[PDB]
Amino acid sequence: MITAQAVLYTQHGEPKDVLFTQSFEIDDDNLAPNEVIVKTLGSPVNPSDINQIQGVYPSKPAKTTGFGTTEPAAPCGNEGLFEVIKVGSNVSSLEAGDWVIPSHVNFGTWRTHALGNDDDFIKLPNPAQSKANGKPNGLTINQGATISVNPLTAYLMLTHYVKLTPGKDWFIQNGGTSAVGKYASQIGKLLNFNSISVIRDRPNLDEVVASLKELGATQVITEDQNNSREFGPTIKEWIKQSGGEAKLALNCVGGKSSTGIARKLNNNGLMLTYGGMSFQPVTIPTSLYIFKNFTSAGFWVTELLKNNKELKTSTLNQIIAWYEEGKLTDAKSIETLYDGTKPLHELYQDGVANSKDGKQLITY
Amino acid sequence: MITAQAVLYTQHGEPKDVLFTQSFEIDDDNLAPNEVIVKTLGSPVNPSDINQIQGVYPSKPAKTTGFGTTEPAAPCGNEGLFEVIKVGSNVSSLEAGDWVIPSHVNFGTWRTHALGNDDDFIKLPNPAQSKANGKPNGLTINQGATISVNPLTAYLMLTHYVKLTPGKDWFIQNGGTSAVGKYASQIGKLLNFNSISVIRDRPNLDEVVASLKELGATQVITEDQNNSREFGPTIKEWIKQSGGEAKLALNCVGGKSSTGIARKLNNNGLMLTYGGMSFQPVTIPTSLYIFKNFTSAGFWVTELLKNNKELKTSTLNQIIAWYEEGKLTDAKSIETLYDGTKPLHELYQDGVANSKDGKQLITY
Repeated sequence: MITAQAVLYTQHGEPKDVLFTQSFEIDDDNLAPNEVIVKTLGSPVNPSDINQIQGVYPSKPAKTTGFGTTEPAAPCGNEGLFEVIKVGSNVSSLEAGDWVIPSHVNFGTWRTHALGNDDDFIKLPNPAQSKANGKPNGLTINQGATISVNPLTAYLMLTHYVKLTPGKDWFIQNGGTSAVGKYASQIGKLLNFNSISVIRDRPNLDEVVASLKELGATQVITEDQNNSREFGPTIKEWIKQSGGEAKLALNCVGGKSSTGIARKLNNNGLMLTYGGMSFQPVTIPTSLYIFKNFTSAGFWVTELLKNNKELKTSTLNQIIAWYEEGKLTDAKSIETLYDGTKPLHELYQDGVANSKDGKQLITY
Repeated sequence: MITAQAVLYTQHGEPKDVLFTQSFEIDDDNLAPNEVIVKTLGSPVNPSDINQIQGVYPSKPAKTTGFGTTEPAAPCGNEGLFEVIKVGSNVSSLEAGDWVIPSHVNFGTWRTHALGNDDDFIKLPNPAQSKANGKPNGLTINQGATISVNPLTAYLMLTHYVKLTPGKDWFIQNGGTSAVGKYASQIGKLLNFNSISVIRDRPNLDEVVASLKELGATQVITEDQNNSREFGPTIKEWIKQSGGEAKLALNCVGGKSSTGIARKLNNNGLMLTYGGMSFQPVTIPTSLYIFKNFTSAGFWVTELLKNNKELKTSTLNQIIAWYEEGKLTDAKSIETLYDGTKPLHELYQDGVANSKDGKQLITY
C-alpha cells in the first residue's frame, strides 16, 4: 500500500481560500490487469489550473469521494510528469521506471501518486533511455512536466493552419516572452520561418531582445512600436526584403496589441487567438476584414487534439526529438520540492501567488 | 455623333471639392464590330462610390485621358442601369432597347452615355421582355440600377459560406434596417432561414419591428436588448424551440454591437463583417474564439465576384427573377432627374450630401 497526498477543494474559489491536502491510499498489491501506478515527478501551475479551481474554466475534473475525503472534492492540475512504479498483469506498453504524462485533461496532477489504466498515459523517454540510445540529451523533469501543452500549442499554430514558405514568409506574435512565444520563436528558427515578436517594454529591454533573437525571433519590437503607424514602412520593408509575406498572427493579448499585429499581415492573413489578457477583447479594424481578406479564428490545443491522437502523437514526437537533440529549450521554472515538511497544497498556493516571478513547478 | 457628359475628378478628395463634368463625343456611326453604345437610365450614390472618389477605397477606375481631358481623370460610380442604343456588326448578345448593367466594377456610371464592348455589360430583362415572358412584374429602373451591390451582398453572405438548415437554423445581423439588412431578411424568408435582426431603438419601434417581420425577420430586438444578457434568456429559448442553431452573424456595425451578436451564436459560429460604423473596430471576446470555435471573417462583394463570373451570373439571375416574381422589394430611392439645366456632377454632389435622407438615385 502506498500513502499518497493530493491537493483538493470542495468548493470553487481562489486557490488561497479553498485548497487543502488530503492523504489517500493506493493498493499496489491489488492492481487490475490493465492498471498502472505512477509517482509524480513534477507538475506546474498553469493559468487554466487556477481557472478550474476558481470555477471559471469550461472543462473541470468531476468531484468525488475517491480520495476518501469527508465531502465531495475535486483534484487540481492538468499537466505533469509521472514515473511508472508498477503495472498490472496485462500491461505491456509501460514498465516500471518509464516516464509518462496524462493522455487526457482533468487528470489531477497536483498530487504525489496516481492509479490509472495504461491508456490514461502517454510515454516519454526517460533520461536513462535517451542516454542509452545514444542521444546527446535526455529530457529534464521540467521539460517532461511541461511538454503537453505549450510546445505543442506553438508547433501546431505554426504548422497546422497556413503553410509558411521557408526563408521567406513571416508570422507575427504578441506575448513574445511567454512560454508559447519562446517556443514559437525556436520552432520558427528550426523550420526557417521569419518572425516578428511583439513584447511589452521593460527595464531590461535590450537583454530580452537579444535573448529572443537568440531563440529565433527575426525581429523584436515593443508594444509602443506595434502601436506606431509611422513604423509601418519599416515592417513592410523587412517583409519585402525576404520576398515573402506576413501570413499568420498569433494573439494572446487582445486589445490594441491584437489590432497592431493584425495590421501588419499581408492580404489573406490569418490570426489565431490562443490566450487573452484579462478582459481585453480581440479588436480588429473593419477595413482589414473587408479589404485585406483577413480572418480571425481561435486555437485551443485541447479541442484540436481531442479526436486526433495521430496529430498529437506526431507533434509530441517532434518536440521530444528536438529536446533529445538539444535543439529546443524550455524557460526555467522556479522549482519547489515537496519533502513533507510543508503541506503540499501550500506549495501550490505559494506557486499560484508567485506566478509573476516565473513558471512554478512543484517537484517530488 | 453623340455628345455625352461624364462626372470626373483629376485628384482624389471629397466629392464636393473634386468633381466636375466633362462633355465628350461618341461616334455612333463608327462602331467596331463588338462595340455597343448605351445611354444611362439611372445610377445610385453608394458609400463605396464616395470612398472611391475620396481615395480610401482600394478598387478604383484608372485615371485616363479617355474623356478628352487635359490631365488624366477618373470616372465615378460603380453600378447603374443603361439602355442599349446601338450595337456593332458582330454583336449578337445585345440589341437596341435592351437593359444592361456593367459586367465589372470601375466602369464609371455617373454619366449620360458610354461606349464599350458587348462583354462590358450584363443583360437584364426590360419590362417589355418580362411581360412577354409571362412574369407578373418587370423590374423598375431603381431595381435594375441598384441590383449589383446590395442584393448580391445579402444573398452571397447567406448562401456562400455556411450552410444553414432550412426551417431550423438561424443567422443574426445588426444594421437590421439597412438596405442590405432588409434584403437579408427577405432572402432569409425565401430560403426558410430563421433570423434575428438587431436594430437601433427608435420612436416608431413597433411599426419598424412589424415591417421587418413582414419582410422576413423572425425576431427583431434592439441594440439595448442585444447588450442585456438579462434579455439573453429570451434569445436562447427562441433557438432552442426551433430545433436549430445560430450559425452565422452578419456585422456592419462593429464595436459593442458586433460583440453582442457574436455572443448569440452557437459553437462553431461564423461572423462576416461587410461594413462598419466609423472607427469602431470589430470587437470579439477572447473566449468565443478559444472555447466556442468562433471565426470572424470579412465580406466584400467586389473582391468575391472578381474572377467569378458564374457565381455573379447565377446570383444576379436569382435576384432578377425574384423581382419579376414579386418576391423581393427594394427600399425606395430619392430620384433626381438630369435634364441638362444643372451640371451633372452637381446632382451627384447633392446626392452625396443628402445620402442620410435615403438612397439617392440620379435618373435620366
